[PDB]
Amino acid sequence: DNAIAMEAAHSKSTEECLAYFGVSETTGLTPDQVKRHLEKYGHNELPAEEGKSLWELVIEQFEDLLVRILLLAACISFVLAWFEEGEETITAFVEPFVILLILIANAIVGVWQERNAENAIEALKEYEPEMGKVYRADRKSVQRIKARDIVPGDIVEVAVGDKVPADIRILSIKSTTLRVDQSILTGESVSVIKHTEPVPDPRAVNQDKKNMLFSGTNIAAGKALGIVATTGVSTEIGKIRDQMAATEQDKTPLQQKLDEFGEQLSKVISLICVAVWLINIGHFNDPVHGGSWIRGAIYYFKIAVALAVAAIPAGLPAVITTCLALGTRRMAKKNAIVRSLPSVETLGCTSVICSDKTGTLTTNQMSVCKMFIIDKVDGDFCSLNEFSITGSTYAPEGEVLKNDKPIRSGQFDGLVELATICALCNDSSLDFNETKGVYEKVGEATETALTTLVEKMNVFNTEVRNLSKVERANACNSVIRQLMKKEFTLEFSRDRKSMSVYCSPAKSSRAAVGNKMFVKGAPEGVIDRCNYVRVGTTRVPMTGPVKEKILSVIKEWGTGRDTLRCLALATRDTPPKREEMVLDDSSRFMEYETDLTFVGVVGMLDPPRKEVMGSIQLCRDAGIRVIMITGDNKGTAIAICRRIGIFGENEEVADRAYTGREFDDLPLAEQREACRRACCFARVEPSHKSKIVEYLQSYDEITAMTGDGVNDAPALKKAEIGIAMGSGTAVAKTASEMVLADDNFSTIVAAVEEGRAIYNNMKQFIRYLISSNVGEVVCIFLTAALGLPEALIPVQLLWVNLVTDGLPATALGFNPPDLDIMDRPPRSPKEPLISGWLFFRYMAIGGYVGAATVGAAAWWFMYAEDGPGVTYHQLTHFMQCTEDHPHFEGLDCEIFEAPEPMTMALSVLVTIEMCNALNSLSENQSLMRMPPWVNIWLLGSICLSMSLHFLILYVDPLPMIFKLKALDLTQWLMVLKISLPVIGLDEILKFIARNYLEG
Ligand SMILES: C/C=C(/C)C(=O)O[C@H]1C(C)=C2[C@H]([C@@H]1OC(=O)CCCCCCC)[C@@](C)(OC(C)=O)C[C@H](OC(=O)CCC)[C@@]1(O)[C@H]2OC(=O)[C@@]1(C)O
Ligand code: NA
Repeated sequence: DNAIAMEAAHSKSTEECLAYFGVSETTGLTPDQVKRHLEKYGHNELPAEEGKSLWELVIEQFEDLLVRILLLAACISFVLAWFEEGEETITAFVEPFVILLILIANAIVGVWQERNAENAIEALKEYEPEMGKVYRADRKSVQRIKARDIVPGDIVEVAVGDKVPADIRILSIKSTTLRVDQSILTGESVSVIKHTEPVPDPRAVNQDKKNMLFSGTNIAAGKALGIVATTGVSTEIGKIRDQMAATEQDKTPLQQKLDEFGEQLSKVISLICVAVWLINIGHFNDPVHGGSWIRGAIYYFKIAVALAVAAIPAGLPAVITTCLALGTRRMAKKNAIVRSLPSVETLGCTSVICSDKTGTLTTNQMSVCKMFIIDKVDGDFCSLNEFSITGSTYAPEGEVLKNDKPIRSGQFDGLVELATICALCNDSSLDFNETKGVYEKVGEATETALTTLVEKMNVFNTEVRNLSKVERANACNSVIRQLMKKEFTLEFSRDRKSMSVYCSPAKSSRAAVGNKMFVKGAPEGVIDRCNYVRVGTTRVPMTGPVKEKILSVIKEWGTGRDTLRCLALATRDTPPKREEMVLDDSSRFMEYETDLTFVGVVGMLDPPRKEVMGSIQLCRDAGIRVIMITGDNKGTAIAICRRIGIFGENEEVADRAYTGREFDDLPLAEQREACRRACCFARVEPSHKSKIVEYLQSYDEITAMTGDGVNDAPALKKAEIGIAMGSGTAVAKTASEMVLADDNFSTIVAAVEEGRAIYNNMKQFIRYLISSNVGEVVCIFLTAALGLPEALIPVQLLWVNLVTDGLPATALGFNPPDLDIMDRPPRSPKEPLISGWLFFRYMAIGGYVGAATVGAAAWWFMYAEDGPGVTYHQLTHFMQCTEDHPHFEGLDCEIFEAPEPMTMALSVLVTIEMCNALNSLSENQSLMRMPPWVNIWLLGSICLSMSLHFLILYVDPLPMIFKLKALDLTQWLMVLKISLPVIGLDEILKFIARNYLEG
């Protein structure tokens, strides 16, 4: 290793650290070393975010392909609105202003999101304090400077309440003990004890670096001196920041398809422009003299703008946002806080969920269920006294049972010592809450279950029914505390997996014989140090058959259908002398906890959630793999998976469950192979959550991942759906896409089902709005191919694509979900929205729509009483009316600009899209099977859309702008004559889809 700054500062001794930087602990760094170390390693801060300027942000709103076409069409419309002959400019610059206003309003929204968006990398800067206390050679006393000026090798001073400015190797602990709140890294807020002795492993995890102060953590209690190892992005919190900055998050499948849509849509538009130019090649055979090339050119640029406006679903991005935000409020009531709108689709395509066990799959409400001591040992004969405890709460309510029979715990000398261990070898307590009315825990959940246990046992038969409620919490515990005097506690450490307390009797003023040590820890580790076995009050040497009997029961309790976490309890009858014990060396604690005497074993249960059982079953029906990540041993982790439904009760899982150690010993090839079949990970290393995601993403799995600490932030950001707990850190939240407000696993599944039901409705109105843009383009191409006057103008099309079609599309987001949502495998991300026979249907609808609108306008020019007796051959040559009058003699040439034919065309387009919205209630189901009144919102929206159509037909300022006129009752019949059968057309195509394609 040859990167930068102090490498394995935790494995180096305090002398090797001071000699590395060449800095004295009493004086500190010289002002020359401050300049030198600041120039080499830089300042102690996370790098600033890229100040995306407002101008750069506005330009980003005009980088999409479709908004470029509208901008270009806005320019042509702006030019055409200038170079024109007339005096009516109240309806000239209207069209370009609307296109611009939509573009401006569109750019406004994009900025409104970026101003209100906050990345998780900037949330990490919440854990870096402003000031820091250092000792340098230019002064005597301690001086507080800005934390960004602290350099590696500095002699820093921290105390309780301070926030650790940098990664600090502890030199000297001035106070009695040092407790640090490393809650921002992991999830446990339990303060850990630090020391000054080196940790012999260079590649030890942060949990074992018991001589380090991590940048961002809080000093819980004490005061210490230390030397700065790393600063900036080299800290443990800074190494996480670099992993998050380097993580790239892809666009959602819908976003990738929309970007794909604009690509091909842009190609088709130009191709249509080519085709229109190819149809009117015959103008080359027309004489140069005669005709208006100035008027022939405006016509081609006029239909160009109309072609662009007819193609772009300008209302679609608003309906998606409306549908998403309304669905997000809906998920909020189901405890699913969705932080990113587009994630709702991604949540529906979820195929693999990786959830932590504790707090999510389980309730984190510990409770001691079973316990056993030694009944007697007579050579090879060996018997145990197994008991059972009732009450799943922390409340001291319940009794101890032996063979389903209530027993008095005070009648078993082994259970007396069992309770003494649990009450004294414990740093937690109880507290009866008067606001809530329940018994709450004070400390860890494991040690509190032991506190509840000694209250239920009551080995001394203390009068507890006479005491009050608040005094009932710590009744039997206090009785045991008055007996033995806790001298000191040997803290827990993962190396020996046990803790102990040194106790001396109360009445003992002039004595040195009588001390005891009470050890509590993991069964395998503690039993191996036991050379004796307590039986009631006596003691016998620990043999082989007896020791196997103990482990076998611990195996049955942890692997069986009980799924219990077992803790061995032992006592050191002859503890080492008080003076021969060094309390600063945590490496000699396992030494002090030797030559023990086995007492008994308690078995506690972390019960799974009452809804996890069936939620796992839905994922099986929905084709969603569930993976458990826990800290239980592999045997218990597998047993818990069998309990909640992940594993079958009797299926082979030798290749479907791995520990952190097992996973690392696998090569990268068998690692990626292990992730496609595993559903259980125990004792997971910190870097393994991201590795599991990458391997899952290599099989194109849409992966959800759970976390709550900054340690989980790189994995949350990398996963498609990062899922943070409402009780987690704010960094884990900002790094996640969804927050579980109740930390319940079942909320994940409920949000996936909701995410599926929203997209199925999203498919409809996406396919509905685009189907309208299809038929509109056909109408523009027909009126361009045939040489007809414009049937629809861009002003009208925008009203249709934003208002007239926007209300039904939004109502299509409220379509009732199917009954087999979670009975189908997850949707393929590559699955296109329109293809195959559905492609042909909208191909036929669009051809029909484009003909119906072009025909309705041409119908008024010809076969209408209100209209002229114009024929087909002159309607196509209408631009020659003003010049070649004898060829088209009859009426005014201004009649080819009448509003009546455009209104007929517009009213037809509106009526069809109202009918076509009903056809969008179901993809292939008929309206006879699924009636239109299935969606009341759709019917109401259609009523509103028509009422807004008559609005722009009568309210005098409006029909002048949109160039419309009120239709006669007869002309409205012709609208329905040509609009209504669009239902029969699509209904036939549905029948075909149901009887000759479903196989
Ligand atoms: C809106 C107007 C139409 C003309 C258009 O340009 O859309 C096309 C195109 C972009 C696709 C097509 C359209 O293609 C045509 O309709 C062929 C036009 C030829 C007519 C000339 C004959 C004289 C969609 C619209 O066709 C119809 C038939 O439904 C379907 C689908 O669209 C979707 O699934 C929507 C995805 C947001 C897309 O194939 C899509 O391209 C792919 O990327 C997808 C996946 O988008
Ligand atoms: Na993420």
